[PDB]
Amino acid sequence: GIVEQCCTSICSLYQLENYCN
Amino acid sequence: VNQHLCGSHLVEALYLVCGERGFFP
Repeated sequence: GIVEQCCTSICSLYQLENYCN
Repeated sequence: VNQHLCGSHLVEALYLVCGERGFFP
């Protein structure tokens, strides 16, 4: 999920954007 | 610099990137 992808590991702008509305 | 985004810092980044919020996933 987002916390695994962005908190545990490092995520990019494009990855973050996948979770927007 | 710290590139990790956790907790309130992740929320803030999502508000920045998405504008009108995103979906808690």
